Amino acid sequence: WAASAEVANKPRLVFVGDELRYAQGANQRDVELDGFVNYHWLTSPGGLGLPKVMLEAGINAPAEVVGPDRSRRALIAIRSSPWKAGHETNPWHDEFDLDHGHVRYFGDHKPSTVGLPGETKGNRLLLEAARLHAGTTREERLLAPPLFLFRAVTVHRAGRAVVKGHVEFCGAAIIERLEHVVQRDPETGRSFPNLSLDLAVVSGGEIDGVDFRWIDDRRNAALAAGETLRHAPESWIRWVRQGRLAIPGIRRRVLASAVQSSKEQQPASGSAEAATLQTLYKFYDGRKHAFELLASRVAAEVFRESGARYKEGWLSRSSGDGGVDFIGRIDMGSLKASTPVVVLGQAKCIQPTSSVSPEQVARVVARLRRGWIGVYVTTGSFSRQAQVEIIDDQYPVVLIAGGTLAATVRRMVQANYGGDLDALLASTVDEYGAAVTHRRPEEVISL
Amino acid sequence: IAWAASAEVANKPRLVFVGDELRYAQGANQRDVELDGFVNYHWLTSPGGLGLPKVMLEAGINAPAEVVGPDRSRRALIAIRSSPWKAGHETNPWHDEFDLDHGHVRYFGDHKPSTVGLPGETKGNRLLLEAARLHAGTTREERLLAPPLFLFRAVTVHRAGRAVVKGHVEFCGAAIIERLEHVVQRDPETGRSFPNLSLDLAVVSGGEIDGVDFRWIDDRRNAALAAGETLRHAPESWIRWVRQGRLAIPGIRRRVLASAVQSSKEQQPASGSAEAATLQTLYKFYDGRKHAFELLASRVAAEVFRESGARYKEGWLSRSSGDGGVDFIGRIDMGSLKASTPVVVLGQAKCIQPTSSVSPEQVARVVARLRRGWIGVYVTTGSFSRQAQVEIIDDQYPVVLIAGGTLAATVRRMVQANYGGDLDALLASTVDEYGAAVTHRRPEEVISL
Amino acid sequence: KADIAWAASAEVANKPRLVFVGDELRYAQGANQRDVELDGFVNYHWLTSPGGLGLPKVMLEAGINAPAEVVGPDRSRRALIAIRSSPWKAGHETNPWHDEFDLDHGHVRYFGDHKPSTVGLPGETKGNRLLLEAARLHAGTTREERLLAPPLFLFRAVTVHRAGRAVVKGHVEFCGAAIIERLEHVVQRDPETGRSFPNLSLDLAVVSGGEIDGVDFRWIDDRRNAALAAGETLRHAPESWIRWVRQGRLAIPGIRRRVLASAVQSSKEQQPASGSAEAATLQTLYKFYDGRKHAFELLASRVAAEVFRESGARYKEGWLSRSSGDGGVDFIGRIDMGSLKASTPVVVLGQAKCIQPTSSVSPEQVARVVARLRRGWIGVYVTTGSFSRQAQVEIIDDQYPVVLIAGGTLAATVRRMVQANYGGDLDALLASTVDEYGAAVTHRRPEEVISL
Amino acid sequence: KADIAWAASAEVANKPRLVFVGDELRYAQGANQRDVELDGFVNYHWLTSPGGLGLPKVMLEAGINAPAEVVGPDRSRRALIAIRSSPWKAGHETNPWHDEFDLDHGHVRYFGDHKPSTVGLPGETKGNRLLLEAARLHAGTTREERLLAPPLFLFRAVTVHRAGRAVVKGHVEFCGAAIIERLEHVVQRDPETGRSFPNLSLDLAVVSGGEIDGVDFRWIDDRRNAALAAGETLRHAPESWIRWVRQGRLAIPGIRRRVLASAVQSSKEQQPASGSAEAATLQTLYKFYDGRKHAFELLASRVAAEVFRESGARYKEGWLSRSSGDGGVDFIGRIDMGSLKASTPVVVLGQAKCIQPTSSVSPEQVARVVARLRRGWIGVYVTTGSFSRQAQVEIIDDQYPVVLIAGGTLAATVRRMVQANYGGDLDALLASTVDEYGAAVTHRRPEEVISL
Ligand SMILES: [Mg+2]
Ligand SMILES: [Mg+2]
Ligand SMILES: [Mg+2]
Repeated sequence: WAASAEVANKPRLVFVGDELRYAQGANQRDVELDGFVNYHWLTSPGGLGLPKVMLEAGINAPAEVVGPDRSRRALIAIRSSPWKAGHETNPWHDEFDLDHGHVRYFGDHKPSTVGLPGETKGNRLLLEAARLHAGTTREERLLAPPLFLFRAVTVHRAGRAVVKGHVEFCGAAIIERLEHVVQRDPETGRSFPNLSLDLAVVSGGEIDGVDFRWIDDRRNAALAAGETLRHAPESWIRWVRQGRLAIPGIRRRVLASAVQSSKEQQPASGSAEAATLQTLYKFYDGRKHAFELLASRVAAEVFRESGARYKEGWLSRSSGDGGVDFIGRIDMGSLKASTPVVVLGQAKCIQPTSSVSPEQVARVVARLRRGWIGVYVTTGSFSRQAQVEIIDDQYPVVLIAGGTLAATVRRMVQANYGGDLDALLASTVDEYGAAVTHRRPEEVISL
Repeated sequence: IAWAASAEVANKPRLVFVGDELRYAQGANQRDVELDGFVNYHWLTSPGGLGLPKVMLEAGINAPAEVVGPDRSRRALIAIRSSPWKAGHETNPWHDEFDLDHGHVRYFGDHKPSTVGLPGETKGNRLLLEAARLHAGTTREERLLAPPLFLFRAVTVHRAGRAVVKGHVEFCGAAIIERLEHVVQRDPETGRSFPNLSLDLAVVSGGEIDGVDFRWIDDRRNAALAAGETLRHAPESWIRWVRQGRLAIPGIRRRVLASAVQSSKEQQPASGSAEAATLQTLYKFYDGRKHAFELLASRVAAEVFRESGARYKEGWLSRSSGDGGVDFIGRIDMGSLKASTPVVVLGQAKCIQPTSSVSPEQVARVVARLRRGWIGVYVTTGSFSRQAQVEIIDDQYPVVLIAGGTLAATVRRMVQANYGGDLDALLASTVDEYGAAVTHRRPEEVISL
Repeated sequence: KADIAWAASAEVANKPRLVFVGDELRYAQGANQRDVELDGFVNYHWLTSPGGLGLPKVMLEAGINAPAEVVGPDRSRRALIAIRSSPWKAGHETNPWHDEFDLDHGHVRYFGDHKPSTVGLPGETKGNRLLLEAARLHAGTTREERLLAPPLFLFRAVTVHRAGRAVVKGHVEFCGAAIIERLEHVVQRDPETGRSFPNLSLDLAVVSGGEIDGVDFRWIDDRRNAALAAGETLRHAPESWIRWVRQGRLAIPGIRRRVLASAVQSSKEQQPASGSAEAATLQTLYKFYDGRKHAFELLASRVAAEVFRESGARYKEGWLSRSSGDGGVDFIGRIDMGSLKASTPVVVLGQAKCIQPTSSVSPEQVARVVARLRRGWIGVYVTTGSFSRQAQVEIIDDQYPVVLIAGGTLAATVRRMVQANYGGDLDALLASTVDEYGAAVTHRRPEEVISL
Repeated sequence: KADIAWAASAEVANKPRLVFVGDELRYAQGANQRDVELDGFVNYHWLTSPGGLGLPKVMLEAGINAPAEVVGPDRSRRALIAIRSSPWKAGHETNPWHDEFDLDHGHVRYFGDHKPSTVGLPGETKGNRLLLEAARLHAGTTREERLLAPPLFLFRAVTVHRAGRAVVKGHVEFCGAAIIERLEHVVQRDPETGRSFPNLSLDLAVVSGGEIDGVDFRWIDDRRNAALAAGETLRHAPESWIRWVRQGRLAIPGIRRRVLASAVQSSKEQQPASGSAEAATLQTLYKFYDGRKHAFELLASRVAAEVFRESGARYKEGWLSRSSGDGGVDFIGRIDMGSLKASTPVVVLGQAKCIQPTSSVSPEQVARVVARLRRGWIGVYVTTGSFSRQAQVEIIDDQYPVVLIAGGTLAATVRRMVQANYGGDLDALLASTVDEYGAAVTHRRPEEVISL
């Protein structure tokens, strides 16, 4: 009573990546075990008076919960074992892509299995669940058991014994596709049928975790299915209510690096850098090529500020647009211990309140050979989709928006001038800017 | 001065190197040496002290009159001038292809869509057939009578900082016609198909000088000289071709690397030096400690990339046991702070004998792992073979080479600064601190490490 | 009489008469074999069978033609097969199985003479029987068998110009000599009568002429010469054909006719003809998928699959990226490059954009798909409109491995698919795409297409 | 006898009678149709035609079989086509044009029953007629036509083992139900009598069974029942087949059978059989090219050309990189993929290396060729030996776009080329490579192959 109420009042958030302590026996009451969060306490507090949620290799599920009106499966605890990363090669291996909220899972049908798929407990559970996850009604999706994902992880807290003794939470998942597959046992050369699952890992919403009180609610026989969504992710509830169509929006999405919006890419509102940026925009609006020269100078300064040895090559054109405007070179490495890196640059003078589309960046990325990097210089900013495209696809492109451009221009004004700011602008417009070289980019290595 | 001037011309070599920008003007003098900050073409090809007509260089195929020697009649030379060039920006399937580093030039003839008949109904293509008939000679006499093809290209130059598109050419060498074929082209403005000639040309090597003496032309234009007496000022490669034939071509063609190649001596520590004994101790130690040397290589490479002031980020080791293509993984932050772009680095370690070298294959094993925006680093106690470096320079591989010398030097620096003592500690540190990492991580993942 | 005919024959035999690819010849079924020129153009019957040779005419009726078999000293042989194709019709064809001429790359797709009313298996018809009998020798297992193989002289009824006017009928254009590179079974449908029927589809390789862009008709004179053995008929033959006779199928990948032309197509070229059926088809496709993005993505995946299989490439159906929203890649597929025992999987990244047929696709838009490509990956861009000149230029220059499918190609492909699968009902295909695009969506990585 | 037959037939049609791909069946032509098991295996005649139906046997004579045409209430239809592939060579086949099985990717290459003693065009013989008449329906232009299409049930004679007892004959292996994906003309040579003859070549797509890796044989029972229309026989058919009946050609690239297995082949799987003719061929090739590097390079270019053209892909002959010395790339080729209107070329980088057949190729050697590959380029590696396990797993894990040609594939390919072009004379090909390797060399960049 008081213990179960104590349980129902304390959130048990488990985040994606948390290394849980899984062990034979142990205690459902101890919150932490062997320096790690105890799995058995996390899934079954013990104050509920409920059996443990077993997490064996493959598919797991506790006994069915007989509610007052209807019965249901509480959850499905799936544990994946292999952590190959190139060590073990197999097309039937579980494929985890949690950053895009997608997991390719495989059934528990074995080469030595006598029955037809899936008469195995795991695949039977997976079929039962899949029938509910594909439900076209809210009532069928309400009964649909979530797929809690776990994997064998490696972790050395004291700097030793990282292997084994751990499991890692990988999120809650919806079955979006079930397929029958055929596999061949590489040991015996035997072809056996199996099941395979497309899993969509839902978003945690505000946080990247899941409250395991949801499981407690689903294991509560006094509660109907409709009253078990209090602590469930808003994404999951949205799937229960809207269905498959709600999946593309509720799917988990993780980016490696941070994305900066327009305000972060632009200098402050009433700053001198803002006025400077506006003067630059008013100057190079009708002057494209001089702005490309200025862009070459700016990019040069940017790469030289990072400590990299930069070499300005040439400007590609004096007319007719093009995807590449200027060429540079970066000798990455120590003195007499370096390698040449061809740098492809692109200048785009646009209104500081306007933005650069991902295809415009891709026009620069597409040129990049192996050992080449890109650089984009603009008076405006870059769209969110451009940054997402660059980060998620790992495009080797350095971004130089209105803020960095303004700062570099001001600094260069302070560098060489007579007390004015039109020194750099005049240096860009007149003289040098007319010269162009009709040579291949890679040839920048030779100069 | 019918002899004295010609003698003064005959005793002065005119070395023209590949890449030399020459001044070509209409109605240019043959006496003026330097013109408008560049060498005058007409004086170069015809000094004027000879009293001979100048060798014209119009856009396309050019050739002076036949030189009737004492026994045989011969064509002195065929001056070729490639027509278009502008960064390319020259999109058309019949464009001349210049690959001077490998001594190869694909040249297209001057047959026009309005030209009636077949190639070579034009003078130039006729000269091409006439020449190629001798360039494919089976005898020494035929190859002796064969006229050299001097190649020139329209080039945009910069005298005193101002760009000049026209009025200048660029010497590309003397080539041998190694192939002639017939092609069919379609003119965009005409839409009609017309036949044409196609030449695969092999630009000969000028030796270490990489140039030719234009007195050779003077000898070939000399009617008093037989064909056998005109090879004094010719490059040894061409003479080798005339004497040997087709079998000489693959060895006498021009071969120029984009950058220099370090010898094994250059990559290895000097004899009797401290870093020599240091490298010896390193090899002696890591001969049985592979993973430890992998860790050491990671640290060394990290220090190397750190030395330039560049932003480097160490990662992890691939395998603590077994064999593979990559050993360690790092990252290089390219660009300003908090706005840079991550560059994944793949590092390979290989502790071999300091005298032994690393083959192009095992380097390519690391090169073939590099995606776009990724670079590599190879650390060894030995050197990198000449051919490996050749394939790194020529094929444009993004790989930092750290041989025995760089390894020894960087190691001594490391032990001087970080460990403040002898190498021993550091060595122990390469076994105790790490060297063991049975990790399960993807190379790209380091971007968010 | 005897001396006259003999000296005339010897005169014809000793004088070369070169016909070049694209030569406009006057064809009259009643024309004689004496005049070297007729109605301002070269007389066909003189060029193929001069009067001084004393031989019957080489008739060039509609379709497949062949003179009576010549009994040589060594053995009997078929001199040649003369093919007259029509109309091609400047992109205004209504039959999806019309002859496809690509003389710039030395390939011609030619369909047999099997008709909807033909009873029995192909080739019961004359033409197909000749094509099979020729196919036996164009794939001869020895040089001796290939010596007997009758050259396929291609001709097509074209419109010429005389005195500033246009003459539509009465002239044929020479398209070179061809080798039967492939001969396969096909099923066609008559769009007017609604009948379906088997037929033979042939991949023909137009041989390079060598020193000239054409052939000497004395080759045929020798092949038609009963006094000459088959091995004695190669004295006026192209070097490429001699090389093929010697080597066989090994020579074919290197003896095809090649014309160096601009690979940049105008907007008009990428689009179908003005009043063509493919134009109306394209208009229907644009008006339908104007508000149906992902259905057009599915259609584009199927069309891409068809286009790839058309080149013999073994394409594997992958999936669609999403059922809502937008992105760089719209669909994923896979091609197995190589053979059955030896092959490597190349991942196909697809992109579909339904814009106005008159509108154009920018270089940025194609670069967005190209940038996603890794080594071992290829791309494909399907659109109802055209690709801009700058886009194509940047593709050619920087060597972008992307297959372009514009309005004309899309319309033709879709028409072929519909005629060959749904009884010529476009609505079946369109409704299929509308109803099945959601279930064609997975959130898998492109690489995972290898596991299919 | 009516009530008994009704009850029997009903009892048969009530029970699902399944057969999976790989299942071994005892075939005795003189056996009965009542016993479920025969000599320790499932009785073929019971599975294909149970006695409860009172229907005749579906005989499986060597080659192409088919029962009598079923006259339904709607139309007349062929029940099925039962195909028996006889030779059990494991590589030791003496016939270059033997049936190829790639069941892991649902692809089977099958050859017709045209013989040297056969007089007439393909297919005057019964089997080829059945295949042509079937292909007419497999490429049916409507769902109604595809409804009538008889499924090709594949059977392969495989030596079985029963607890220590290997039996060579009397057993067939079910290899699935196939759709005729392609049917073309082929010319073959008989290595025993030395006679050449035309024949039919078939590319077959083995469909996925879906829920089961096989078929329910009640499907055929319904296809044999005259009381049923063609649209009433899909109740027990595989879902992939129903999808093909609906969609047609569009369904093919997405219904093929797929077995998830390791592509890593051992040295035995890469090498020909021990007593094979391919082994002798490979030994001859090794003993010949042990000191002839560049001739082997030319041979490898030709072999790669042959491999890339099997599917029908447009492979262009390029050139050899060197006449002397050694380099990373030995030859260059080109593959124009898909479009055919605005064709995209794919640069092929080739590497040849003649080593001992018992030796293998290291991952470094492969990566030396792979490193040279740009975007939209593919590699090909030809060797007399094999490829090491580490090389294979390194190609797989990193997705290297390189086609591997080991000793087995090389020997088979060369043998087929020789039999199909040089009258079975290997020396003609070898000496051709010796004579022509020097002139096949240019010094052009690989990219220049685009201008070919
Ligand atoms: Mg190593
Ligand atoms: Mg799209
Ligand atoms: Mg080799």
